[PDB]
Amino acid sequence: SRYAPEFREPLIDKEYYRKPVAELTEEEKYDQELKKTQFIKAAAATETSSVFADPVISKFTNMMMKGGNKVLARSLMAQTLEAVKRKQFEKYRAASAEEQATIERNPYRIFHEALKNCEPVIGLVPILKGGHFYQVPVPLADRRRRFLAMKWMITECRENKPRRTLMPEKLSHELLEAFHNRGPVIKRKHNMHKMAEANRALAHYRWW
Amino acid sequence: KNRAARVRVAKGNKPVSYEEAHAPHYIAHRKGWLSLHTGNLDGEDHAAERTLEDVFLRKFMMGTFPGCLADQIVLKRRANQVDICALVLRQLPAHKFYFLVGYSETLLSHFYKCPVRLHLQTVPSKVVYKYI
Amino acid sequence: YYVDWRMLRDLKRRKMAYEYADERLRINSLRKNTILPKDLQEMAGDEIAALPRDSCPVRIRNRCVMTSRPRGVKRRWRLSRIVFRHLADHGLLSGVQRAIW
Amino acid sequence: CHAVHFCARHDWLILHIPDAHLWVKNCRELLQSTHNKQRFDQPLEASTWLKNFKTTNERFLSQIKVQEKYVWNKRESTEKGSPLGEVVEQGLTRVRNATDAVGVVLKELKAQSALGLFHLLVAVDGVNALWGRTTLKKEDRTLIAPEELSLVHNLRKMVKNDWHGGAIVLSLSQTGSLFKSRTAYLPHELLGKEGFNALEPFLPILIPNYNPKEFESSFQYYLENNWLQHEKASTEEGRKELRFLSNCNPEQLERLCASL
RNA sequence: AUGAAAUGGGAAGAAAUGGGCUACAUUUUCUUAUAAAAGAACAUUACUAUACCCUUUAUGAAACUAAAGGACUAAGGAGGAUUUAGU
Ligand SMILES: [K+]
Ligand SMILES: [Mg+2]
Ligand SMILES: [Mg+2]
Ligand SMILES: [Mg+2]
Ligand SMILES: [Mg+2]
Ligand SMILES: [Mg+2]
Repeated sequence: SRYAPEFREPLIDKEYYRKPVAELTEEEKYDQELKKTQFIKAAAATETSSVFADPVISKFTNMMMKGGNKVLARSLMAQTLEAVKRKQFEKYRAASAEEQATIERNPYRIFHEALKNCEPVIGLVPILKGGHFYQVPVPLADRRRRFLAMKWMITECRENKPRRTLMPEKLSHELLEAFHNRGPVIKRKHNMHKMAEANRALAHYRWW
Repeated sequence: KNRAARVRVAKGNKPVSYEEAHAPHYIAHRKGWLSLHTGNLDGEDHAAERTLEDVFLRKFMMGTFPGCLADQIVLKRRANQVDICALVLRQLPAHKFYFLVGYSETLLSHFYKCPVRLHLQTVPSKVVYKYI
Repeated sequence: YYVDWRMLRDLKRRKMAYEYADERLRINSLRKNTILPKDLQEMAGDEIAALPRDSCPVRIRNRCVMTSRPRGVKRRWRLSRIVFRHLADHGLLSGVQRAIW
Repeated sequence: CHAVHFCARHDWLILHIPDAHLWVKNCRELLQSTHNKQRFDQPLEASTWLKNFKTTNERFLSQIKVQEKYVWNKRESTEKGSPLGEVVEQGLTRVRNATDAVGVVLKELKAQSALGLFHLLVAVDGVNALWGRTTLKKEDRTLIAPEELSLVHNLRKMVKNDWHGGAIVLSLSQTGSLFKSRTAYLPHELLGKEGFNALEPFLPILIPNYNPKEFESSFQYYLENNWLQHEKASTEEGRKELRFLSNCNPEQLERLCASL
C-alpha cells in the first residue's frame, strides 16, 4: 500500500459532522479531536455522501464485475432493480385492494430481505485428518455469512440460466423468489445446514 | 551473487581506491563518469565511435605509461578537442614524462585527426580510500 | 587481424555491397514499378541476379566490433550485451548509469 | 408526438415515419426495384410502416381514391377510381409490392392533398438519415447510398415544399445515426451540407432541458405514481441530488428514477 | 588439416510433455459511435481457426517469411488427479 499505517479511513457521513456538539458521545467527541492531528486517506472514487448509496448493493455490484468493467456491472444492477420494480408494479396493479397492501414495490427492500433469507448461520471447513478429507461444522462470522449469500446468488444466475435469458431477468427473478423463501439459492442454504447436522459430532477436529 | 566491477572483501588488508570501492549501482550517486562526451545524450550521433576511441585510448595510456598510472584516466571531449587526465606515480624521471607527453599527444592527434592534450597530476603513491 | 574469420567475411560483404550499391539501385529501380514493359523487367530481374552474392545487402550481419558476437548487440554502440555491461559497470560510458525506479 | 396528436384530432391525414434511421441500416432482405433497376426495395421495412399507416388513417382510406392505374403484376392491377385502401391492402398481401405500394401512397396523398379533400401532416422523426450515409452493402460488398434506396428516395420528395395543403414536422436524432459523433445535435452537424440545403428554408425549434418548473412537475409525477420508491427520494436532499445527476435532462431523469 | 574458402542442403513427425495464444459465447456476436447509447444477430452451423487452401500486398537478388482479404469449415458446450499467481 502507498498509505502508511498511520493513515485513518475517511468518515463520509454527512449528518455526523453537522450534529450539534452536545449530541456526540464523548468517545466520538474524543476521536474527532484526535483525527485533527492525523493523516486521512483520500476517499474512494465510489465513496460519496449520496443518500441513495447502499453499501450492500455496491458490494454486490463489485462481486459481479469482470475485468474491471464497473460500467457494465453497475448497469446490470440498475437493470435488475428496475426489472424488480416493474415486476411488482404489474402485480400491484393487477391485484385486489386487500392483496395490494402486502405487495412490496421497493426494490432496495426486496434485495436486502432476499439476501438475508439466503445467509447461512453455520458453514463447513474442509479438513484432512489422517489422509482423509472431512468437513467440520463451523460457526460463521457476520462477514462470512454475508459473503456466502451474495456469492450463491451471483453463481446461480451466472450458470443455471437459459442461454438467451439475461442477468437482469434471472437475477430479478431470483431476488424475488428468495424474497419469498422459495428459490434455489435458499435451497443451497438448506442443504448446507442439513449437512452440518450430519457432521454434528465431527466439530472436535477443529484446531483454529 | 553479483560479480560486476565489485572488489570483494578479504581480511582487511587489501587497499582499494575510491573508484574501485564503489560498485556499479553507485554510478551517478557517489562516483561520476570517467568519460564525458555528448554522444549518449538524447538525439545525438556517433556514440559507437566515441566509445571505441575511449577503449583504445585507455589501452594506449596503460602501455605507454607501464606501471606509472595511479588510477584510471579521465577523458574529456570539448568540440573536437580531446583531453586526457591521468594520475601518474612519481616513478619515472621528470624528463622521461616530457618525452612521453610529446610522443603520446602527437601520435594520438595524427591517429584520430583531432587535437589531443595530456594532463598529468603526479601523486607520491596510490591514494587508498579504504582497506577492505 | 580481426577478431575471427566470421568478422572477416562480414567486412568483405560490407565492402562489396558499397561498390555495387549504385548498380543494384539502378537495376532494381527498373523492377519496382508498373510503368515499364514486363520484358524489360524480366531481363532486369536477371541482371540483378547475376551480380555477385556478396553484393546483396541482406547478407550483412551486425556483430560486436570487439568480440564478433552475432546476437545480443546494441546498434547504438555496436557492442554485445556482455561487452557493453563491462564498460558501463565501470563508469566508462559517458552518461550511462543503472536504472533504479 | 405532441404535434401528431393535435393534427390527428383535427381530422388531418397522418403520414408519420416513426424512425427513419431504421431504413438505412440492418436490412436483411434487400431486393431490386422493377420501376427503376438502379434502386433497391426493402420489403420488410415498408410492410411494417404500411400496417401502422393503415391503422392511423383507416378512416380516410376509403374516401381518398386513386387517380391513376397501377399495375402491380401481370395478373394484378389497380383500376383508377378505386379506394386508396386497396393499394395498401395489396402491399400487405404481396410483400414484393410493399416497397412500391408505399411509393404510390406517398405520391397519391401529395397530389390529392392540394385538392382540398384533406390536410396532410408529414411527420418524419430522424430525418437526418435521409441525406447521410448507409451501412447496407450491395452484392459486390460495396456500400449503398441513401438515394439508391426506394423508400428513402420517395420520402425525400414528401419533405419538399413544392406542394400545399399541409405541414411538415421534422425531428433530428443523433441516436441511431450512422457516422455521426455522440455530441452532435445541431442541424448542420447532423443533416450535413446536402441535408441542410434540401430542407431550407425551415423553422428550427430548439428543445431544451427541463426548466425549474418542468423539473418539479416531472418529479411530482413520478412520486404521484409511486415510481420513486426509495425512502430518501421524496426528501429535499434526494430531489437536489437527482437534479444534479440528471442535470434536468428528461432522459437522464427517467433513467436514474427507473433504478431508484 | 581438427585449419581456410565456395556451392547445395540441415528433413520428418502430430508421438509424449512444458509454456503461451485463441475460442467455447448472452456480463455474448456484428455495425455506427466510442466504450455512452442504439439497431440487428442469437444453435446448426448461431458463437467459433493467428490451421490447411486460394488471391493481393510489404521486405528481399531469392518468399520458404509477415500482413490483409476470400472462401472452407473442423473440433470446442468451461475442462479428472492435480496444480500456478496475486495482499
Ligand atoms: K507441443
Ligand atoms: Mg578464436
Ligand atoms: Mg540479418
Ligand atoms: Mg458499449
Ligand atoms: Mg458464422
Ligand atoms: Mg517481389
